[PDB]
Amino acid sequence: PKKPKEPVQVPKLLIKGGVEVLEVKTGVDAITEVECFLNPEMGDPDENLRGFSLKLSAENDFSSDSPERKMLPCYSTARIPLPNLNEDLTCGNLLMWEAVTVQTEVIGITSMLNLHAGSQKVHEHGGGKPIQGSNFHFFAVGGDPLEMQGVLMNYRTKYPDGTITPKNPTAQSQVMNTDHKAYLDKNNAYPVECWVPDPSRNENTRYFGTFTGGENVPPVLHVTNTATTVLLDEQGVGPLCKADSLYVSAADICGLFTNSSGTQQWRGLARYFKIRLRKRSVKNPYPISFLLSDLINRRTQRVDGQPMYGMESQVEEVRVFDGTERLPGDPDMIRYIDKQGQLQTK
Amino acid sequence: LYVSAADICGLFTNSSGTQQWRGLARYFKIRLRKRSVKNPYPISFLLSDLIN
Repeated sequence: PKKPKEPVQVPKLLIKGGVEVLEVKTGVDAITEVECFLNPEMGDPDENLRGFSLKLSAENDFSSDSPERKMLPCYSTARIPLPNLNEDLTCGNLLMWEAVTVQTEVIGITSMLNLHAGSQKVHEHGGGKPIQGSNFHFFAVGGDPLEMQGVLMNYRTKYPDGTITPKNPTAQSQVMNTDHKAYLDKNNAYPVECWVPDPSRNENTRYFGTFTGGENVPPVLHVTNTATTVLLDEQGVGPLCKADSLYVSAADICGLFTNSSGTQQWRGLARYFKIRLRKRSVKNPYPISFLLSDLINRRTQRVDGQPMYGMESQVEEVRVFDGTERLPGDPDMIRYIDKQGQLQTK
Repeated sequence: LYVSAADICGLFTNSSGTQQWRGLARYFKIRLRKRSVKNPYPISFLLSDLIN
């Protein structure tokens, strides 16, 4: 009996399991894979009807429009801790966790086929109406929280107080405005109709999203566990994790669902992720005089002196003697440095 | 150096029968010395705390 052909080398599994697996001492070329889902927070009108919105307000004033908090979709957010790379690099190099490859896939797509779920009757003796209308899908992977832009419409609407809205809207806020920024740090309070990602600031995340508005369009879903969405930039780095944290934020609205009396309401589903990780060799950016800067300022007493910084200074004149030279036939001269060279006026 | 101790040494008894607890002091003696180790936290981990 001849021996078989010798097999093909693959990367070696070392530990599978729960969340307590990340605490393993590995070598340098370690790679991990983290499978995680997020809940959709569509509003939850009671405890019994999880994952929906409440019945919609049909027509209010353009001025006295006052919704309630139980009927707004919101962005779902979460934070994954990571363990330290407590390592031994020379000349101030560090090691931080990079998130190379994402792969998203919507969970629960065939719940919408259930037509006998209390819809309004579509014709004489027919079945139930499926979910159709404006869909929305949005997810984001990065080492920093999703810094997002303020945009709303109809600024004269009075939000309820469970939500976080842009502060002090004007008529100018309905287009690109600067003074309506916020971070994303609180689940089920950031409404979908009031925030979009800021294209200016996020050097560290990657957001993907698409939108289709309509009275009645079919929601198209697409499920495949061989798709692979790449997260590299032009230079070759993904999201770095500055602090040991990994911020994943996502939100999904599938469409409009009609109840038994004929009221449209919203529908959300969950979302799956699979972030692959790796160790990058980065360098230190900040100066050496930083640790001490804070260490002294949390031990020495606070002094309420007579001030010496800013437009209320009481220093008259400062001089910096450095090096030597010949006698200047004028002692009342003034010498300084303009932008790069040594200049001297009268 | 965290030194902690607890001593309960029986039951003193009163005159009308009401018992109550009693304990006493505890001496200690420690013979310290100077032990070598290796640095557990290099300044990298010391640096990451400020960002956090």
